[PDB]
This record gives sequence, C-alpha cells and structure tokens, in this order.
Amino acid sequence: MNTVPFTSAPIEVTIGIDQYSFNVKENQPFHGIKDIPIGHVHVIHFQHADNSSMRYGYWFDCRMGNFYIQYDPKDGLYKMMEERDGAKFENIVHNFKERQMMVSYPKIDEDDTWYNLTEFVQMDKIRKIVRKDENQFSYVDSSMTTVQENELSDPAHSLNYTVINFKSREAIRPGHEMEDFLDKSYYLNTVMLQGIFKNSSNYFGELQFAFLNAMFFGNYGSSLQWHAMIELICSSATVPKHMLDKLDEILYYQIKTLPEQYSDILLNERVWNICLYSSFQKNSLHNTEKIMENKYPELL
Amino acid sequence: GAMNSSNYAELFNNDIKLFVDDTNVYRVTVHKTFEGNVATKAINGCIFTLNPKTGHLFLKIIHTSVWAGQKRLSQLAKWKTAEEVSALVRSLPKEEQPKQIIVTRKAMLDPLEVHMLDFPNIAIRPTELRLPFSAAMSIDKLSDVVMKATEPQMVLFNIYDDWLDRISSYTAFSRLTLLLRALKTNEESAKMILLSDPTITIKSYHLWPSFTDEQWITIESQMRDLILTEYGRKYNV
Repeated sequence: MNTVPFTSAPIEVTIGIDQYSFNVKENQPFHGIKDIPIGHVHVIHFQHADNSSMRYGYWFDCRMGNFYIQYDPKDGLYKMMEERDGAKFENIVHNFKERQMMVSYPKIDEDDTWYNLTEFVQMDKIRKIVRKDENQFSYVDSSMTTVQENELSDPAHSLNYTVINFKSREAIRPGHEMEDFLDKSYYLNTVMLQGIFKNSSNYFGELQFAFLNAMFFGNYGSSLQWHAMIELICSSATVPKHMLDKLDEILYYQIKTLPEQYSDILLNERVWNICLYSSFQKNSLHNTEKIMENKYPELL
Repeated sequence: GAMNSSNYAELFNNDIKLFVDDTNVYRVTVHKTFEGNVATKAINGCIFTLNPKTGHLFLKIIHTSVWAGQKRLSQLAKWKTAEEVSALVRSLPKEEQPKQIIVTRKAMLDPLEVHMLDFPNIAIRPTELRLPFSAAMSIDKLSDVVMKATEPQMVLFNIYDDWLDRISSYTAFSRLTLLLRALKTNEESAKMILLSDPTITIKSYHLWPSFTDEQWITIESQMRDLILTEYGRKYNV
C-alpha cells in the first residue's frame, strides 16, 4: 500500500484521489494520502477553492517510483515530483504516518469500482498519449486539447489520442465507400485493432483513459474521444463476441460512476441513442442499456 | 455552408459549380401481384447534374439493371448517385472540375462527401432553395432518352438551348426554374402552353421551342398564371 506525501497545503483545495475527494483548508496540517492500492494506475486531482477554473491532476503508478505533491507558489499549483532518495522518502512518510497527518485511501473491500474503470489502462500507454518523457507521471487538465481538436494549438501540451474520423480516407477504402461508411468493421478490425492498437486491450485502455479525463477534469476532447471509440464499435457489424461482452462491462461501470448531475454535459444524446437503439450492436449491450434506461431515461 | 436567397448571385459567378438532383435516380411503378400483395417494378432513372452558369447538363441514365439483386434501393440510390458524380468529376480535366457541388436533398451530403474524400478542396453544400429539378422527366427529349436506354449511358445537353446568346445565366436559370415549377405543378397545362402554337417548333438540337424575346415574355406570364391558378385550386384561396 503506497503513499503520496504532501510537503504542505498552503491553499484551500478540493483533492481527488481516483473516484474519492476531500476538502483541505488553507494551511491545514495535511501531509498526503496513504494505503493507495498497488496494482492500478491512480489519478490525484485538484480544484482550487478560490478558482474552480482548471481542474488539473496527475496520473501515476506507485510501482514506478516515489511520488510526492508540493505547492509551487510561482506557478500557483500543486505539482507532482519524484523523490530519487528512497531513505529520505521512507523517513518523510514514516514521520507523517506516525503524526496521522494523512488521509487513508478509502476503499471498501467489496468494491471493485476502480479496477472496473481502469482494467485496461496502463501507465506506459498514458505516457504516449500525454508526452513529457522526463517524468514517470502524467499531468492532465480541463483545457488541454487533443491532436484531433488541434487539426480543426501548442503540440507539447496536447492529448495524443488516436485520431478517429468516420469521413476520412483512413476509414473508407476506395470502391467500398457505402459499405465502409454504413458498416465500420474494416476501420475497427483492420485499421484500428490490427493496424494501430495491435489488440482490444490497448483500444479499451485508451477508451477508459478518455472517459476518466472527461469525468475528472471535464476535458471536452477526452469526451469526444470516448464517444468516438464507442461509436466505432457499435457501428461495426462484425466485432469479436469477447469485445462486445467486455465493452458492455466497461460502459456499465462508467455510467454507474458518472455523477447524475453531469449527465447533461458528459453524455452525447445522438451517440447513445444511435448505439443502444439503431446500431448493429443495439441488442449486444444489455447491462449498459439497462443502467442507461434506469439512470438517464431523459437523455434517451 | 448552405445555399439560399441571401447568396443567390453566387450561382452565376466564374467559380465552376454543379447542382446534383437525385429525385429521378430510383423510380418505380407500384402494382398488385396475382396473390393481391403489392410489388414495385423499377423503371429507368437519371442523375440531373447541372452547371447553372453554362446550362451544361450531365444526364447519367440509371438503367434498371443497376438495382438487380440489391437491397435497400432508396439508400443505395443515394450512394450510386454519389459514385456517378465522383466518376464524372474524375473524368473532367482539372480546369473543368467544380469547386462546389450543391445537392438538392440533404440526404446526398454524406454519400457525396465520402465519395469525394480524394477532392478535399471541392465544397459539398446543401441548399435552402426548393428547386423543381424533379420535373426534368417532364422535358420530352430527356424522358425519351431515359426510357429508351438499354444500358447505362451519359448524355450531354444544354438545358438553356441558345438562350445565353440573348440573356444572362441569372435570367436563363430563372426561366428554367419557372418552366420546371409549372411542369411540376400541372404538366398537361404547362406542355399545352409550350406547344399550343404549331408555328413555333423545337429545333432538333434543342429541348424547348424557338420563342422570340416577345413570345418568351407571353410564355413566362402564362406559366406564372398556371402556377397561381393551381395554387388557388390547392389551398382554396
């Protein structure tokens, strides 16, 4: 069970750790988060009490190094950093734990929510979407644009999601225009799965990462990516049975976790209606269709 | 974006453009079967592809054989239209390729955009104009070449005959739309007006009669009267 210590908390802030969140007061004796489950990626996220503008945060995996948070009064944000000195880090964490200045990652033993939202998400894939190779953790915020958004402007601070465009030469084979536009199986199976992602696990990893950035930061481009990757599967007549069954589980847990109050800005009415009621896969997503009909009948 | 009354002069500028109307591509007769069920029989159709500046009409005849063994023909008809327009653009020298294609029905946008991905600089646009191009099959010489076709065929016409020798393309397009609107509203009455005087004939190389400027004014007035007479018969007003 790993620890992310905080040097201090000089500004009042709401702190997220995965699906959980805590209020910290200006200069509250808060020194971090302990008992973080090994084996999963995690996200630690921030919304300042005095400017709710820019939710921002850090994807990390405690297996990859010793990480801490320290407020930078110049740049005005909580920054993740790596401690290279293991003994110094162990000594810091031991002191803060002994003085009980840390919140405990509040996992219920029955509760598989975080595993279910991150099953296919790997830090190595996050670091290719979010490029900052000198750090082992990844910064994301509310305003970061995607490579696709940037084509339609600073390349270094972009989300390099896989570009999906249904009306693109990549998506449509010469002489199969109608076939490829109305049945996207070629695009899903040959171009994306075989060609770019190599396997369904990497595709689902990116879809799950896109959802979490949309939910935790209200990142609009991330929301567009999540819907495009759902729509590409639902618009394909030929999908492996194991991928459809897994997609139904992935979406069920995403719809289950979404705050009820953000359904209006995080769910695209056209995509969901098409996917559940018109698409090739309209009868393949039983769990997702049931939770959507019971939780968000207005959207449909 | 979309073409309307606000940007109407754009039709007659020096940027090459084509209108595409797909309303006569998939045509059927509905009839009773021996068992008293209903069935369709396809008849030959056409793509109506028109340069509104020059009058050049690219009439692609759609022979009933293209439907054989196909499903969802109303959907296929949009894609076959987009395929044939794409093939037509590719067949034209670069300096004759359109800069814009305006579809008369919004359902043609995605099929044509997908077929024209290779031409990212050709704008595919809808229109808010209600254009009467469905009435093309009321022009006897176009109806004849479509119904006689035994195989796919492209036939080239000038839908303005020699009018551009005497009038602008704005005026020629206005005359064409008024003639087609009349033919669409009351075909029998419109054709009566056009052919009631045997002394005015259709040249072998023309679609419409050889009216003098003064006779076109009389014809145009008779067509507006037909449209208003019919409108007061529809709506009881």
